[PDB]
Amino acid sequence: MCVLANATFPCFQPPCVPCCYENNAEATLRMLEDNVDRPGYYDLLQAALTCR
Amino acid sequence: DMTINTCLIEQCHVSVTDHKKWQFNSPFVPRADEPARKGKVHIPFPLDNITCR
Amino acid sequence: ENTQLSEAYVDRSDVCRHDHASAYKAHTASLKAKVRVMYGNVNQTVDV
Ligand SMILES: *[C@@H]1O[C@H](CO)[C@@H](O[C@@H]2O[C@H](CO)[C@@H](O[C@@H]3O[C@H](CO)[C@@H](O)[C@H](O)[C@@H]3O)[C@H](O)[C@H]2NC(C)=O)[C@H](O)[C@H]1NC(C)=O
Ligand SMILES: *[C@@H]1O[C@H](CO)[C@@H](O[C@@H]2O[C@H](CO)[C@@H](O[C@@H]3O[C@H](CO)[C@@H](O)[C@H](O)[C@@H]3O)[C@H](O)[C@H]2NC(C)=O)[C@H](O)[C@H]1NC(C)=O
Repeated sequence: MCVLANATFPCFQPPCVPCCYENNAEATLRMLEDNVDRPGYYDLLQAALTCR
Repeated sequence: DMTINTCLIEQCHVSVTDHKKWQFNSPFVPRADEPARKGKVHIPFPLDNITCR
Repeated sequence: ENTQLSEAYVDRSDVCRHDHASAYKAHTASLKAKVRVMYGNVNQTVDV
């Protein structure tokens, strides 16, 4: 559902796993800033900001 | 660091760009670009039912 | 040589689904009742 340029990947599994924010903070923020109208926004947000 | 060797202070500017971090949509700070980006964060403490004596 | 864009609009509040008033048109009332009937050796209450 969620889209990254020309990716169109399911929002539960982003292509940045793992540590999306640790690897690239700015890219992750730009990733989130253009799916605000996408109903899968909050699960995308959960996926982008979690890692051990 | 950078040096100009040419002019005085009252000609150049420091405008830190920083980025990396969402701040807020506050009417007291400007936007950086027109159509805007916008995000979403859930605020805590929802409203609920109880009983008073 | 600068310019400001001022923008504002209005929305339904965050808790409108908990605290709101409803405007209705009312017509054609219908009444129920609950009647207790006894005779002989029968008590007992019905809803009609
Ligand atoms: C505090 O308690 C009150 C009373 O129970 C809550 O109001 C109730 O809120 C629920 C929402 O979960 C309403 O359910 C709704 O029902 C309609 C069908 O009538 C349905 O289409 C909706 O999708 C929704 O499920 C419920 O109607 C409503 N009660 C009344 C009497 O209207 C309130 O939400 C509770 N919480 C607070 C105030 O924070
Ligand atoms: C037909 O049925 C109704 C309900 O079963 C009868 O009324 C009931 O009568 C009894 C006896 O008087 C009531 O019990 C007493 O009530 C008082 C109230 O303070 C309480 O202090 C006593 O300790 C005892 O519980 C009962 O409340 C009452 N129920 C109702 C709903 O009124 C009625 O007498 C019956 N009619 C005939 C002709 O048998």
